[PDB]
Amino acid sequence: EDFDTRILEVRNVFTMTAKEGRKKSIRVLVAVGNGKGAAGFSIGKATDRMDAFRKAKNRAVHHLHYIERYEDHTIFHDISLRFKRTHIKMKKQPKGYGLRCHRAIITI
Amino acid sequence: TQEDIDRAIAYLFPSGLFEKRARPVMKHPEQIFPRQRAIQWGEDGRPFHYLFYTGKQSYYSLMHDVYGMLLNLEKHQR
Amino acid sequence: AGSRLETVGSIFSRTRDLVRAGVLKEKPLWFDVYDAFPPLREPVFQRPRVRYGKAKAPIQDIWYHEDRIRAKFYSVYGSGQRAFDLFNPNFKSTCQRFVEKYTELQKLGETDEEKLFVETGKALLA
Amino acid sequence: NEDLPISMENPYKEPLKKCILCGKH
Amino acid sequence: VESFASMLRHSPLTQMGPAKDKLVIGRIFHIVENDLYIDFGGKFHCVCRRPEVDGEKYQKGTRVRLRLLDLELTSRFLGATTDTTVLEANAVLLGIQ
Amino acid sequence: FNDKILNEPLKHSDFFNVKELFSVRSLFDARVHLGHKAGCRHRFMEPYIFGSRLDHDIIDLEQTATHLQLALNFTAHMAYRKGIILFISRNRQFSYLIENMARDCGEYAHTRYFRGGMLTNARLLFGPTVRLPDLIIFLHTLNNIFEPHVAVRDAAKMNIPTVGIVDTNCNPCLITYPVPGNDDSPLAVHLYCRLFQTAITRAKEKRQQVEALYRLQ
Ligand SMILES: [Zn+2]
Ligand SMILES: [Zn+2]
Repeated sequence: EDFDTRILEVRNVFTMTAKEGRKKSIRVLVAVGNGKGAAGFSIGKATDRMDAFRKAKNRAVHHLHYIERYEDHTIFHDISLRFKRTHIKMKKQPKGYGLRCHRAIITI
Repeated sequence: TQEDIDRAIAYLFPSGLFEKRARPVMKHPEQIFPRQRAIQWGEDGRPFHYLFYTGKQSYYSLMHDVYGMLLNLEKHQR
Repeated sequence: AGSRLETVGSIFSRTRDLVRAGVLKEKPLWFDVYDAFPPLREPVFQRPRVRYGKAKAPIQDIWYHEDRIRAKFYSVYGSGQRAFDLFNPNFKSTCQRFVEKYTELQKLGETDEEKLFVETGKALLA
Repeated sequence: NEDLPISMENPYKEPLKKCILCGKH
Repeated sequence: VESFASMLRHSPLTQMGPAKDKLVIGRIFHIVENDLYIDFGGKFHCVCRRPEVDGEKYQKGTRVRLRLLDLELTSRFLGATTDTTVLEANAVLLGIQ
Repeated sequence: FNDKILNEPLKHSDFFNVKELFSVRSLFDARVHLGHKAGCRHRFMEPYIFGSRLDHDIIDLEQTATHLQLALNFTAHMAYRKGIILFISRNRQFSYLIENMARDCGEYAHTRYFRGGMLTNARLLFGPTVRLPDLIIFLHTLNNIFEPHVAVRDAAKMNIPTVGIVDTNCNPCLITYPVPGNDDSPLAVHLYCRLFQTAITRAKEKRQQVEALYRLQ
């Protein structure tokens, strides 16, 4: 219960069916964390809301990760990698700057 | 015995449903209610066999016993 | 029930940092057991790529000194006709005894080993 | 020293694997 | 813990060298349903059926001579970049004693 | 203070005389320093594979002996706390003997098919509160098909330090205690299983004795 779950992306993916055809589906992605260096993504999708939310919560609390953080302000150094297509360009700044980045990254 | 149940169904329980399952067949559920695997562990786990994680440990244990008897017989000689 | 994603490698550090966080309230039991006896090659999750180009694997081919002795014995005379057990360690028979005698007579020869080879062959055959 | 595996001159070498024209044109 | 060099040198599998036309004697490691997988050290065991000439003496702890032929049995087929092993040997049987 | 079980027996190496149960000679006499063909050799298996004898790999005896010592010590100290050890052997080469040894000891085996999650989804097919195995000793991780046992991924997905009698055809990628050795010879597996039986039996006996003596305090 100490973990604080938050909603991130919710796309209106139209999944096929049979008798009705294209039906609006949702792809849930919850981030399980609670400060101190804990964080964990999620996986799963469905057409409902609370069902997919709790499914993502379960799949996230199952596969968790405690990022070895430094102190309650910043990590250790700047990391730069290329995950397939994305580009990570993080910068380490001291107290007096603020979380200036994507709202999703801000929540993370 | 079944005489009382028959008399009851004949007098104070005549349903009339064509079916044979939904009819009044009140009986002691001590034998009707099926049973399932009771406890599968005790003091700090410890199942009832070494093939517990294989699913259906009873069947695999019986198969292993049959194989042991096969090897013993080999050593000896609907 | 703990961090299990095989992205890092070993689970010891994962469980340690998780317990340090606050999730795992009570430790299991294997903590001290792993702390007392660490492994040799840690299972660091490294990309198990396939050897493509020049990425060779310097694996030496084992070759003992008895190779030439056996080659000569099987070329001059017939092939291995003696019954070899090979179950118990360092078994002995007739061809194995001949190989052992040859190894005992090798080196310390210099002159010519074919002489001793033919001598032992004629002594074993006649 | 001698009881260790040391790559020798690779024995068990078959002569020239001649097909049919070993030496008759 | 004795000498590691001498132990690695003098060993049955290494003493027998490249198994090729070597009459090896051994026992059966496990009774087969209708075969005769006789063991004899080496890297693998031969595979065959019960012979017509005396096929009862073969017991778990007997001594019957073999021939040892091809202890590897492998061949790169079509696209399989690796090998296709069979865990057999296949050798011509001699007899008993 | 009855918590000495987590300090006293763990402050010494080979407390149960594990180094004496076997040795370099015991392995050389069982033909454990052998390996399959070098055709499908794994990348991470090259350091262990010392040399080869005409398409026949040979593993160094010292490395295998050290791996055996470490694995047996870990298994004994885990059984010292009822460490549920799990055996695996789908090759059918010695499933009978492995199961008999597991019966003689307090460990279990999974030498049968891996159905819908036996360790990752053990809450449906079994009870809800069931202590999962904290150690898996892969007796024969190579099944009949050209593919290692899938239980390694399930163990990695549940935080379980697994032991494995790896070989040339194996993939020691996530195994915490890889044990290189031969898997074709019968005497090798016989010695493996005998050592396992003796080690776990002595571990359980010492566990009972020392735990009783400590709780008596
Ligand atoms: Zn030609
Ligand atoms: Zn092998």
